[PDB]
Parts: sequence; C-alpha cells; structure tokens
Amino acid sequence: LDVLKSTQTVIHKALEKLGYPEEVYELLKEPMRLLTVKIPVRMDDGSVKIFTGYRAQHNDSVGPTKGGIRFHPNVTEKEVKALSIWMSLKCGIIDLPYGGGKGGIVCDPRDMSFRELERLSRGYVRAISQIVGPTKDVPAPDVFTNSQIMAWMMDEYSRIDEFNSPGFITGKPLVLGGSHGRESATAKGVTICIKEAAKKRGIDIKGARVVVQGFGNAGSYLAKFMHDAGAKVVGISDAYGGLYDPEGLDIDYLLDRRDSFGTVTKLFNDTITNQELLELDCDILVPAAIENQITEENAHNIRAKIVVEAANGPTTLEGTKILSDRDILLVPDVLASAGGVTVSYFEWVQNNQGFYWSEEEVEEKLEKMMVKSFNNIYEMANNRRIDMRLAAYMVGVRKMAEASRFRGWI
Amino acid sequence: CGIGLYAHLKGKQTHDIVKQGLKMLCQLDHRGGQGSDPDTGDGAGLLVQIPDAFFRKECKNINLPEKERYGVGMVFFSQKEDERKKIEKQINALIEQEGQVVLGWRTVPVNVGKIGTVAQKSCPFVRQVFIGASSDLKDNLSFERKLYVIRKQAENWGVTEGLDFYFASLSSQTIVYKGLLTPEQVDAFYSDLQDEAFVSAFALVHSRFSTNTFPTWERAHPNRYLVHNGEINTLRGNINWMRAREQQFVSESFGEDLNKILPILNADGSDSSILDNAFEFFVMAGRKPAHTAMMLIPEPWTENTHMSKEKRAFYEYHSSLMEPWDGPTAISFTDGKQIGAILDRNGLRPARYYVTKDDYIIFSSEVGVIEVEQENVLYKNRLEPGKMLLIDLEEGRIISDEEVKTQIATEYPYQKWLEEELVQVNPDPESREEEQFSDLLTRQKAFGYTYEDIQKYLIPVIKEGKDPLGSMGNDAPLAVLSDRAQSLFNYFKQLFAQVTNPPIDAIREQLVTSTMTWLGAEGDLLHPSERNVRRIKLYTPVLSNEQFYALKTIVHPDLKSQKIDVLFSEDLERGLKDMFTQAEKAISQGVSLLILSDKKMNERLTPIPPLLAVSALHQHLIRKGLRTKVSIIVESGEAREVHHFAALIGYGADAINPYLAYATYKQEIDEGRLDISYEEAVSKYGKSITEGVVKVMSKMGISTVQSYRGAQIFEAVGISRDVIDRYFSGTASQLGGIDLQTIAEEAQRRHREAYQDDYSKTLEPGSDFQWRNGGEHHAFNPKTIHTLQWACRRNDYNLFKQYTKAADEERIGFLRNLFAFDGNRKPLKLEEVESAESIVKRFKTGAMSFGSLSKEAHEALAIAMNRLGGKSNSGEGGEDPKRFVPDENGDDRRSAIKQIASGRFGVKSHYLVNADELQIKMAQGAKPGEGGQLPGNKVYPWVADVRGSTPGVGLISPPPHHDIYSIEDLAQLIHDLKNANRDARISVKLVSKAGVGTIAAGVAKATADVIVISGYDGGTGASPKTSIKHTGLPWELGLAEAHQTLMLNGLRDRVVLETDGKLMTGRDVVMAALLGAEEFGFATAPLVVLGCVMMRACHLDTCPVGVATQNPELRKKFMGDPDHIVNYMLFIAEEVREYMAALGFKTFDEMIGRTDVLHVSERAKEHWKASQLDLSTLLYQPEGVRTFQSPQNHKIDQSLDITTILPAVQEAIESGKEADISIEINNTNRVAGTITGSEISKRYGEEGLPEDTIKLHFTGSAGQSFGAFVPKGMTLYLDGDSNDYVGKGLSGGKIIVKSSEGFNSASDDNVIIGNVAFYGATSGEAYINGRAGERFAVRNSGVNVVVEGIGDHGCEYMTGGSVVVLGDVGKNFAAGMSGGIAYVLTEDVKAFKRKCNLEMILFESLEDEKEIQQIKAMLERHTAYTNSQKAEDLLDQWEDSVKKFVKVIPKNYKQMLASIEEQKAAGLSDEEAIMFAFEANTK
Ligand SMILES: Cc1cc2nc3c(=O)[nH]c(=O)nc-3n(C[C@H](O)[C@H](O)[C@H](O)COP(=O)(O)O)c2cc1C
Ligand code: F3S
Repeated sequence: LDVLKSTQTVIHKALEKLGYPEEVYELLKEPMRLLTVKIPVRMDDGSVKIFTGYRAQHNDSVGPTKGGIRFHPNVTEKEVKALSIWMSLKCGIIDLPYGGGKGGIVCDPRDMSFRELERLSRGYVRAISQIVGPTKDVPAPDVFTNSQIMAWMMDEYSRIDEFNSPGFITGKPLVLGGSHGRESATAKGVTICIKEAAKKRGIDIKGARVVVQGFGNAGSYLAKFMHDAGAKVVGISDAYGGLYDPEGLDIDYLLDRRDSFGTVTKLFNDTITNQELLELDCDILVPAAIENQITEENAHNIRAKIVVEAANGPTTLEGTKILSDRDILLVPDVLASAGGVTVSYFEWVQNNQGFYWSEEEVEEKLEKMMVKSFNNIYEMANNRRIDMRLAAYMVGVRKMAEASRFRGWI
Repeated sequence: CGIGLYAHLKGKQTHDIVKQGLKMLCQLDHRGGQGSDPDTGDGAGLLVQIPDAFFRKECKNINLPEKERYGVGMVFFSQKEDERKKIEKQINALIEQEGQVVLGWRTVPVNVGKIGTVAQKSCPFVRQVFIGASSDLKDNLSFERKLYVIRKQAENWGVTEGLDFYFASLSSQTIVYKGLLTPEQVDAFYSDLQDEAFVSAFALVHSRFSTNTFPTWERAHPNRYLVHNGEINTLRGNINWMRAREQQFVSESFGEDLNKILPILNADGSDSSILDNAFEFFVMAGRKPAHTAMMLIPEPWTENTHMSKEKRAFYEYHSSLMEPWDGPTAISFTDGKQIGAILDRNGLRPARYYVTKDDYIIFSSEVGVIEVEQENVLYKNRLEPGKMLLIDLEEGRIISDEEVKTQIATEYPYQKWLEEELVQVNPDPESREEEQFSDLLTRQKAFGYTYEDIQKYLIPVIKEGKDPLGSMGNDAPLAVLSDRAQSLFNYFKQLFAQVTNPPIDAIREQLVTSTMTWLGAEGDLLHPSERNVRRIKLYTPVLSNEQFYALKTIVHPDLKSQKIDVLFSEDLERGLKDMFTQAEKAISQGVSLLILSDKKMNERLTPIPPLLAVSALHQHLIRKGLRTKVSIIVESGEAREVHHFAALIGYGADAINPYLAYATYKQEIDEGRLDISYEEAVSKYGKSITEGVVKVMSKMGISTVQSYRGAQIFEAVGISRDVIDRYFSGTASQLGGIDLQTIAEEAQRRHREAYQDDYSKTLEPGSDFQWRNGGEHHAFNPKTIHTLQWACRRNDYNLFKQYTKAADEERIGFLRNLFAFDGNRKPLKLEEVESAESIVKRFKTGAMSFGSLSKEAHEALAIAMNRLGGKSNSGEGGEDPKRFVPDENGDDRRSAIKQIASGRFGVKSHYLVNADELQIKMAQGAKPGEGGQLPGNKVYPWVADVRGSTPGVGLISPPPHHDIYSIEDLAQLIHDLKNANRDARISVKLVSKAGVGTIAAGVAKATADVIVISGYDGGTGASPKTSIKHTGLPWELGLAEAHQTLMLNGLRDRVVLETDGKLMTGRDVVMAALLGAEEFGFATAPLVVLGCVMMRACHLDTCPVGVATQNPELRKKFMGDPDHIVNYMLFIAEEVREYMAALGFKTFDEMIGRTDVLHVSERAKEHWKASQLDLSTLLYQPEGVRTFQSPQNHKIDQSLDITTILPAVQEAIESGKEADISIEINNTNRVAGTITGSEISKRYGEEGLPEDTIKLHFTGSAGQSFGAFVPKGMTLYLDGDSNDYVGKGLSGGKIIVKSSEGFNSASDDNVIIGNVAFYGATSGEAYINGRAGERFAVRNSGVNVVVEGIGDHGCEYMTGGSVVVLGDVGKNFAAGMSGGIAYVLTEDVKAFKRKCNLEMILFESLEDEKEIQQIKAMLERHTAYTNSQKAEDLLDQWEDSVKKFVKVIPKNYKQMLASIEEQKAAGLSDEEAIMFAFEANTK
C-alpha cells in the first residue's frame, strides 16, 4: 500500500544527500510513461477473457529502459511504478546504460494453461509493441515467467517487426540467443560481494565460516562457490529445517543429494530451525530466503560480522540500525542481487553484437562490474558517515539525475 | 529347500560336478517341510551346460555341428499325443520360418516308477528339439536371440490355442532338468544323468518348499537363466510397469521381433519365473547379465553414505528407468560362460561359498554341504550385501565385485548426465499466498473432517513429529456394514508381511530405504542416454502448496502439465471416461504431468473419490502403454491421513497436495491456537506423513516408494469384483460388495449434507477412536461395559444375557452378525451336551505383556485361567520365575502359554521349559507389521529386572523375527522350540488377510501344532491409530480360508485352529466353531471385567483403574478379581451349551465345520450395501476331516542329542558330575545341544550347573541354530564352521568355534559363522575364530563375545553384555544400541565411525584399568581356547592394542550406570539407589 511512498522517500533522501534540487525529485518520483492496456484472450473453453496489463518506464535519459514482466493477480500501477524505480536504481548502481521499466498482468497462471499463457503473452506484447523494442524497452522475466514466455514474446515481436529481434527481450533460451550464467548469476554476485566485504574487513575467506539461510538454486550455487573458494559452510536451511556443523557440511554430497526443489534434510533426523540458525556463530551470514527475518529481538543475538541480503528485504530498519550500532557490515539486496540484471545486460550486448560469449567471459565481466560497484559504494559510505543502503541509493540516482540535467529535461 | 552351485573356475567339464550337485540337493532336502507324504517330490531342479558328447553318443542319427552353432530345447508335454505332434509341427514351422534348421527331436527316458503317486499322475512327456544355426548368424548372441523369439512365439501360440505345454529351457549353452522330484529322485527319473558322458563346467541346483501341497512341474526351477531363493513383494507393481514399458520398447537388436515378444512376462507365472523372464529379455536386449542384475536389484544409494560416487550415480540413473524388485532374494544366474550371484539390498538370505586350491567353487545357502579337505580349501567366504560374486569360465578367474562395479559405472558419464539434465523447480520467494477459501467449514464437512480428527491427528502430528498412538484397536463396524456414509479409503485395508518375507525397521535401517520419486516421462530403457534423467525428482511425495504451484507453472515445453477436474454429477463412469479422454488428449499434445483436482466443486458437482480416480487412470494408462510418459499429481481435500497418502501412492499417485489440511492448519494458527507458524507446520506435516508412509511400506517390507507405488498392498473389504477388475485389477475382494452406483450415492450424500448444513457452524465430533452419543457404533459401548461388569460382579445370568443381546443384536458390527441359524432342527436338552467345565478348556486369556498391563491384572488373569483349566498367555515382556511355583493358597500365577516375539526379552531355557505351549507371534491384529518401543521412563526397575535389561534404558522390539526370513526359517525356529520343550505345543499366531490360508498350509507343512488367526479388531497397549484402523481384515475371512485350504490340502487333522479378535459372546464362539475354530481367545473382555472402561489411555500409563499402568498410586485402585473372570467364562460356556442344544449338536467336534447350519439373515438383505456381499465363500464345506487328530509327528527321534548325547549325559546331569564327550557333526544336525540344556534347566533351573561341567566337542560343519538355549554349565566346542542362528537365545554356558586344524589360511580373513548369532541371548560367553555375517548379536542382553570380524547391522538392538571385534565391521553398526558395550579394534577410526550409526552411541577410549583387565582376560581365554594368531599378537603388543582400541557405549546406559555407581558409593542399597537414579533420569 505504501511501497510507492517508501520508494519516493528513499529517492528524496538520496537526492537531498547528493544536494540536487527539488525538481530532480519531482521528475524522478513518478515514471514519465505509464501504459495501461486491455488484452482479449481466447481460452480453451472457447470464451474470451479481458486481462489488464501495465507497463511503466521510469526514465530513458541514460538509455533504453530495462524491466521485468510478472504474471500475478495482485499487480497494481503503484507496484509497477515502484519496481520500475527500483530497477532504475539497480541499473544506476551497476552503471548500466539502462533505465527502469516494469511490466505486469493481472492473471492467475496457476489456473491458466499453456496455450492460454502463450496467447496472453502474445497479446501483451502486441498491446505494448508501440513503445517497446531493442532500442526503447527491454523486458525480462519475473514472478511466474520463464524462458518459454520470453521466447513467445520474442516470437511475437519478430512477427510484428518482420525481422528477428533477439535483443528486444532477455531471459531467452540459449538456442534463441540466451546467455550463459543465467542461473548462477545472483549467487555469483553474492559471492563477489562477500569476498569484497571480507577483504575490506580483513577476514580471510580461507576457513571463513559461512551460514546460508535458503538452499534454492541461489543458495546451492553460493554454497558451492564458498566451498570452492575454501570457506567452510557451517549451516544451510531448506523448507524443512537446517543443519549445523562447525567443521564443514560436505557441500558436494549435499548437492549430489539435492532434489529439484533443493531439499537435503533427512526424514527421521531432527533439524535446526531458521530462528536459531540465524543466531549461529559465523563470520558470514547470507539470507536468500523469505523476508522479514531480522528484527530487534534477534539483531543482538546475531553473531555474524558480515550479513549479505541475497533475498529481497530480509532486514528491517530497526535491524539495520542495531547492526550498524554493533558494527556489522551489511550488504544490501539492491546490490547483492544485481547479478541477474548484469547477465541480462550481457545477453542484450551479445544480441547486439551477434557474438555470444562463454561462461568464463561472463564470470570475469560480472566480477569486474560488481567489484567496481561495491568499491564505489563502500568508498561513498566511508567518506560520508552513512549506511551502505543509502550510499547505493545515492549512486543509483546520481547517474539518472546527471543524464537528465545534461539532456535538459530539468 | 535352498540353492547351490558346484563349478570349476577354469571350465573343466566332468560328471563328478553333477554328482556333487545332486549330493548338495540331497543334503539341503532336510530344510524343506513335510507334506501329505514324503515320497512326493516337493520340487527340485538342476541346470548344467550343453552335453554335446552325450548327445552325439545317444543320437547316432542327427548330424550335430560344432558347439555354439546349434541349440537344444527341452519341452514338457501332455500325455496326449495328437496335440503333442500338433505343437511339434508348429514349432518346426516356426523354426523354418525363422530360417534355422530342425536337426531333429528326441524323447528323454523317464523312470516313472521311482516317483510319488501325485507326481506320477502329473508326469508330462519330456521331448527335446535340436536347432541348427544358419550361416548368416556369425555371433552366438544372434542365435540365442532367434531361439528366444522362437520360444516366445511358441508360447504365445500355445496360450492362444489353450494347449498346455511348457518350454523348460531352450538355449545353446544351458540345459535344465527339473520337476516335482526329490534330490534322490532326480537322478532316478532322468536316467541320462547316470551316463558318464554328462560333462559340464558348472552345475546349479535348486530345491523348493511348496507352501501349498499342489505344485506344478512348470513352476519348479532353476528357470531358463537363474535360480531365485526367497520372495518378491513388489510383483504387482513390477508386472504393471513392465507391461506398460513393453509397448514403448524399441530395440535395433530385435527389430520387428518386439511384436512377437511383446508379452515378455507370463501373467500366470510365479515371482521367480517372472524375474527370470525379465532377466533374459534384458540380457538379449543388449545388457550384460551383471548389469541387468544390478539394475533389477540395485544397492541402496539413497541415505547410504558408504557408496562411491560412481556407483551412486549409476544407481540413481537407473532408478529413473527401472524400479527395484524388493524382497528377500538370493539370485544365482548364468549364461553358460559367465556365472553370477547376488543378494537383495538388505541381505536377508544366507549364502556361503568355498574356493579350493584345485580351482573348484562350492556355493550354497548352507556350508556343511559336501565333504571337503581342509588342506585343499583356500577361501571360506560369504556373499556380502551389495557385492556380486562373478565367475568367467573363459577367463578362468573370479572377477572382483569392485572391478565389475567400477567398469559398469564408468562405462558411461552417469554423474555428468545427472548434473546436467536435472531440472530445477526453484519457486519464487515473493509469490507467497497463504490459501484460504471462506467455505472451509463446508469443505471440511464435505470431505468428512471432524473436530476429533483435527484435535487428535493434525495437532499431535505437529507437536510430536509422528503419527499419534492409540490403544484398544477398532471395535467399530466396517465401512460396508456402517449405516453412515464412509469414504472409499476405509474400504481398503493395508496388507503386511507375515511369512515368506519379513518386515523391516525403517528408522534403524534408513540407509536401505528411499523416498525418492521421479516426475516426468521415462526415456528409452533399452537404449538410455541423457534424456532418461531429464526429469524432476523429489525427496518426498507430499507436495506443499508452493511446490504444487511451481510444478503447475513450470511451463517448460519438455515438461508440460495439464489439470483435470475429477468431478461428477450423476454418471461416475462418464466422469471417469472424460478424465481418460482428457489424459489421452494431453499425452498426445505432449503433456507429462496430469493434475487431478477436486477443487472447483459445488453442490451440483461432487468430487470423484480420489483413490478410485487415481486407480482407474493408472490402470487405463498401463493398458494403453502411456503411464510411463506421465506422472500423477493429486489435489484433493480427502487426503489428511497416512492411510490416504499410502493408498493413493500404492494405487498410482506420484504426488499429493493436502491443500485442505494446510488450510485447516492456517485457520488454527490464525485463531490463536497452534502458535507454530504456517511454514513450519506445513513442513512438519509433510515430513510426518512421509515417515508414516515409510512405516506402512516397512510393514510389508518394501523399502522404496518407487516399488510401493506400483505395488498394490491393499485389500478391499466390501467392493464388487466387477469394480475391482475394472479399476483395481489385482486387488483382492473375497465377498465382493457395493457397486459404483453405491459409491457415487455415498459421495453425493456426504457432499449434499455438507453443502446444505444450514443449522450449525461447527464440526461434528468424531467417533473413530472414541464413543460419542449418536455417533458410530462401538462394540464396547458404555451400556455393554456396565452390564458386563454388573453381571460378573453379581455372578448373575440375566444381566449377562442382556449384555450379550446388546452386543449381538440391535446393530451390525461384524460379518458374523449377518448370519442366522436355520432354526429347523431337533433341539435337545441341556443335559445331553458337554459340560461348561470341558468347554472352558478351549478358551484363553490372550497375550498381554506384563509391562503393558499391571502385575495385579496379569496375575489375576493367570490365576483365573489356571483355576478354570484353560491357558493364560504371557506377552513379550517375560515372566517372573517366582510365578512358576503355586502359592500356598493354591492360586497359580504361572502362564501356560509363553510368547516368542522379535524382542526375545525374557526368552530363556527356564522360561521355555516352564510352559505347556510356546507361541510365536508372527503378527497381532492392531500392529501386525510393526514392532514396538518402550521409553526409559516407562522401563521401571520391576520391568527391567523381569526383561533382563537396565532400568531407565529404552527397549526396542524390532518388527520382524530376525530368525524368520522365510517359511523354512519358521520351520527351523519351530524345530528349535520343540527341541527346547519336547513336551510343549508349538503355536503360530498370524493375522487374517488374503492368502492366509496358503500361509497356514505352509505353516502346517512347517510342522506347527497350533495356528491362531487374529482379526484386525484385536486390542493393544500402544500402536499408531492408522495401523489400528486401516490394517488387517476380520478373522472370519481368514479362518474360513485357512479351514478350507487345510481341508483341501489334507492338513487340517494335523493342526489345531484358534481364533481371536472381538470374541465377546457365546454366539461369537459358536460362529467361530462353525467357521472351523477349535480354540478361542479373549483379551479385551477380561480387562473390562477387571475394571477397564475402554478409556483407550493404556499407552499413556494413566489407567484410572490400575489395569494398564505401572504407577503404584493407580495400581492401588485395582479392584479386579479372578472370580469375575471365572464367572464370565462360565457364562460364555453356558451360552455355547444353550446354542448347541438349540442347534442339536452334542459335542464341540461335532459342531465344528458345520457351515450348513448358517444362512443369511433378512437384516443383511434389508441393508442397502451389506446385501451385495457374496458369503458363499465362507459357506462352503469341502469333503475331509474337520478336527485335529494327527499329533504332528516331529523329528525329535533320530536327532543327534537323543541318539548320542543324552544316553551318555543323563547320568552325569543327574549326578551333577563332569562329563566330556566328542561327536562328528554335519549340516543335517541343526540344534545339537538344546535338548541337553532343557534337561539341565528342568533338573536345576536358572542356577544350572557349575561352569565347564558338561563338555560337548563337535568336529565338522554344524547346522542352523547351533548351541541354542544352552544354559549354564554347558561348554560346546566346534572344530570347523557353523551356520546361522549360533547361540540363539543363549541362557548361559560357553560356545567356542575354532577353524579346522587343516585350514592354514587366516581365520580373521576367512568366514566361520553364519549371519544371525546370539539373537535374544541373555547370559553366557562365546569365542568365535573368524568373521561372522549380518546382524551379529542382534538382541544380546548379557552375553560377552569375542569375534574376528562381523558383517552389517552388528549389535543392532543390544541391551546388555559386551562385544569384542578383532577385525572390520559392516555398515550400520550399533543401529538401535540401547545397552551394552562394544569394543572394536581398527586402524581407521574415521572409517569405523562413518560405518557406525551415530544416533544413540558415544565413542571413547580404553582408560579404565578394570575394563582393560576384563578385555585382556577375555582375549586370554579366547587365545587359550582357539590358538588365535591375532589374539596372540594383540596380547604381545597389549600397550599399542589398548591405544588403538575403540569403545562404543550408549549415552543413557552410561549415565544410568554412573548414577547407580555414585549412589552405591554414597551408601544406598541397590533397590533404593536404582529407584532414585531412575526417577532422577526420567523426571
Ligand atoms: C492391552 C493389550 C495388550 C496386548 N499385547 C499383545 C502382545 O503383546 N502381543 C500379542 O501378540 N498380542 C497382544 N494383544 C492382543 C491380544 O493378546 C489378542 O491377540 C487379541 O488381539 C485380543 O483381541 P480382543 O481385544 O478383541 O479380545 C494385546 C491386547 C491388549 C488389549
Ligand atoms: S482402555 Fe486402557 S487405560 Fe485402562 S480403562 Fe481400559 S485398560
């Protein structure tokens, strides 16, 4: 209900800290292009259903907008605008030549079918075809979207434009112009941030104790990366509980027994709950799981020197304040989870060139980009006695404000 | 019974190998049982190589080409000749069409006069046909494929034409001679074997048991390729999966021959035959025999950390295309040039082999099978679980299992394929939506939820992490008999493993189980590559809402999903057919997931019963060859119980989503209760449900959900056979029952009332495990309880009559209540019938453990039974020796019947001898396939002393009898018990189920004096509610089946039949007698007489009447008296007398078996669903004897103890003087000492005799159960080796086993002892000079042993004593260790710890001087009695040996001992110190 207001508040605070006037905030608080469309879709039963779609473009001064499309019944204009602004912030943090964009459709994919989903995706692409393209707006997947939906959208756009346009949409399969590293991008970015934070704090990664809350794809890849780097993972968690071993957890065996959903717990063995998993003795803590897990009660009980928010908003304002008081280095999600956006940008670059890179090239480029962003944010937060979250917000808004001023919009 | 093989490694062919093979068969014949007559061949067979020289010599007309270019057939034909020549002509035509040449035919000479009457009558005509290979076939594999195709075509043509001919063997390298012949009769029947021209590099042999007395020549094996010893419990699922995959099979090797060989498996064949057919088909498909064996019976990879990465990848890959063939199996296969032997995953069968210096291998179940030279023996080993014994004749060497497995695993990149092709379903984290409906109450009412159901099944599951317990098993009527509408789930009852296969302990053997499930479409099984593992895999079939949504929204074109709403309005058949059409359309479109949903249902549309829908869809897809291309997800509100989930999985469901249960949990959380969060509640519910399903599988012994899914381990009660065949094919329904219209009517009724329900916003209270006014009827209602108590306390008769009337009439509770007497006879007077004093002698009080009950109730029941002349049963908790002496007042507390369970807690020589009947509890009604668990807080000192355990230490009773892995093992145990007490009756207690009649026939063959049938309504002190309610069948069906089968097989006169389970009235007793029961059991009613009010709180140790609790405060409230039990029994007997007088029967034997007196009552016909039952199955009287007459002559005479030991030991025992003697022993001498031990115990008792008084030396190989129940004073020496069950139930004494003096190889490397040793042992010591097998010291309770290595599952359920292992240890060591101490010597402490189970043990080092001295003395005695080089070296290097030793001790055991020692030091007496420590540790 207040997501847009909160985003506006953080934008205002960042602009005030940077010293920009109020006209910049007036321009950047709301997107300058919001489109609402009605999509008629023929269903399997033969009836026709009218779906509602939204597409918001926060800014285009830096470059073409970059956004995602989510198929949820609770989508709203306010949510779409707020997430477009957040995407702009992420792009500015990573220093991409992108703006912020966000798409949404009011639907229930659980009740929808394969052919109905294809028809809905095509209809949405048609409705927004007038303001999107490889040079205007680049969509990607979000909740209840995947490579098949991206491929359907790409086919729709090519069928409209009379020529193939792989760069119009990212998140595609490899055969259609996808990029390697699309699955381990977030985990690799989190690993890079963890390594940089450890270097800054003097903690040696060799033998460092890491706890990961969440063993999905991101959690599994992150645990594998720490194990390869030499850090010891002393705790993991899944939907059924967690495990604890100060001397190591045998990540190889855990991954071998890992199923599709990421379950690794045994049946007749007691498990460790997340509440006391977060309180374990470790140097690095990584919540990549459900949000609102760190609060006042557990902030003092947390024993981690570094906390990295792999998931979205796993920490509250009070928890951040307490961690800052306790001198615990917090890595915000807006920075940690930018690996997916970076890999989508690499896919866009590959589509533009016609040349597709390899896993090693993607790895090294992502490493350099994330390291530069992390170092810039850390230097900003050291020069100004503020938090990394505020520093990241300022870095995100600076590029957009400067581009708008240069182009003369304000 | 058993298997064997005598072979030469290098391939040298002789006739002595065949002669030795028949000798092994003759030796193994003793294992099998005795049928109607001994001369009839129970079943035997011999497989050998092709005898080219003999064929050339004996043909003289057929031009036989060189070895591998011609094949030999072997056919059993009917005596009729016209059809014989018809089939011969057809076979020749098929051969000519295939292009191979018909060399000719031959007739095998047969000596019919040497065979028994039945086998003489059934003897077929034996004719062989010779096939010559065409020049085109360069390789022998193509020729073998052509012969296989010819044989399959001939068999298909024969079954189509209805002709009865069998192809015993048709190969270019193997020939089989088999039939209903004894080992001695085989050679006589086949005069060819006598000829010296018979030469073969190997000879495999098998002898059967034939549970039934009507075997067939075809069913005998060796089969075409392999011999199988044991049973298969996943046969239905294996058959269904194979027949589904056969349609999709595509092979280049066979080309278009797949259409000819489409059936693959024979529907009417046995488990072994079906397994052999699958093996041979896969071998010809292009798979090596070892690879095929590994794929069919894979090792346990899930939950097993002792397996290498390559092997784990291989087995995980092959689990995606072939389900395991679970069960106890020992398999020995051969292809002419290669021979292989393997065991099941759990290794539940014995297999020992010798390798000699002359390149000869002798492998068999037993070890003392043939005479061998010790100086010639090289290796004495055994077939370890997960290890393949492979021999290649051409290469002339034994190929190591490690080498074979490594090559097979590394031949492909299985690990890389699994890593790459796996698909992830990582759900979005911000898509969370806690689902609620706002019509939750309406849906709950529609699906049958109740306040009791919630508060007593869902909340306890979250709280405790396990299925809630219960007591006083189901007294309510069946679903078919209940007036109230019932779910289709309640019509299906879980089955269990009683005999021919044991159950397993999933918790203790988790390394063997696997819940892994595959979702998607299977790849090309014959030619698999990558795509076979491009599917989804789950660790738990139960799906949360988020997982379900992710699966639905995968969208992946290769992984597509379609949703089908399983709803109907009027035509259930129509609804099912639309579901079928939708499934076929989705499959054609490419969908790989089918989601059957009950959602979107309203008053007009009611949901199809999910069990019926899943079963129908599964059968349809299996028939159409499309099941393997899809997986089934269920989204139903009628899924909240372990029984529901298990039924859905077993009838086809791949995954389930209990959305309504999740919604109920969410509502409870929201309204304040159940503070735990929604996510943790969902996860806990899923884990608990999966654990319950695993327990349900363990009941039948199935260790893998993959196999359980195909297998149908449920039996319907009240479902029409037509409906069963249409949708539940393979399921058993003895009485048929309701139809699809009735099922739809019930569902519609429940839905309609739930959706209308316009008065109340509350759920009606349940009546499943409690009695509520206006609820479901309960047999032990308050009215009946109080009437019975008042009648027994008055000694009044009209009150008892009122109670009997209420129990019998006014409701339909049991099947027997549907029967009415004819009423047209000649009534007599009450004075012309036998007296109640004689009648009561057939009654019993039923087994009830001392721990479960109180001392007062147990002694009261025993006193009442002894006074009345009946028999009382002591449970599995042992007995107090002081009760064996009658009190001065004349009351006797002794229990006539002594029970033998898997725990073997109080089992001892004294305990066994001080009895008249020894019962073997194969299963009980409430918890048939389960074991038990007694927590330390419940293990009071007055119970621990009786059970020979430490107070405050938990006790675990394993589900299976580790001795009883099959009917032969049951016979062996019966023989051991008879040796222990020759003056006692051996009883076997089973639970009613399908096939129980055949099992009873097998038991009678195994020579059990008494057979007891228990209904599923029987009581218990503690058991899961799902097991109580949904497991077992009424005793009526089982009793009728057992009676009919025994009379048909001519074994009824040899055994006494008993029944129990809700026998509350003389009418019930009369009905049981008419059904064919001579004895009757009563357990619950005596408790109610004593004061039980059916509180169903026995498991809580809070009985308000002091009946089922050990609390002294509650025991002080006990008011029961034996006089009340006496009055109850006398009233029952008077009722039986009155009924007999009315029916015109003078004696119990006269009335027994007279089912003609019964007819269906008008009430059953009036009933709207009980009128569709066919009770003619129970109303059937075959001609024969209907009462026990033959005393079941045992083989006590001719035994070694009677012939040699006793005549030279009786005087010594009587005089109390020393006596040393020596004998030569062979495998036929099984027990060898139990009779002498029993005599010693009878003469003296527990004190026995002074140590080393009687000394018995034995030279050679001993049989099963050597040194069993040997008390103090006896010392057995064994120069040689021994078989399984060494030291079983040891009650003292010494057992020493030393390797033969002529065997110079390392004893610590060579095997000397069988698998199970010292099972249930209580006291004594032993010294073993060599490695032992699996399950060493399973239930030891004080015996101290020294052994040079052991197998897997060592020290499983030990509660006392010590074990010293001077060698390696198998995996899962100390699995269930609650007491005792194990000392293991090893170099790799890390490896030893990894092998051991870490759940409930600690690792320490030898620091105590007293312990070190005790171990040193034990080793000194061992080396003195054995001359052990390892022991001598350790004693020499004692300083380093102590350092390198490892100690294992349970935490609770250590703590309790420390507390007791501290109190003793403080200066407290033993009783008070023990009590204080127990209270402190169990506060
Ligand atoms: C409290 C209680 C404990 C029992 N314990 C055992 C037992 O330990 N072993 C066994 O085989 N049967 C046990 N039973 C079952 C009875 O001994 C008997 O076999 C039968 O199930 C009684 O049926 P009924 O309750 O309908 O009379 C127990 C029954 C009760 C009520
Ligand atoms: S049901 Fe059990 S708890 Fe007592 S009142 Fe009866 S023995």
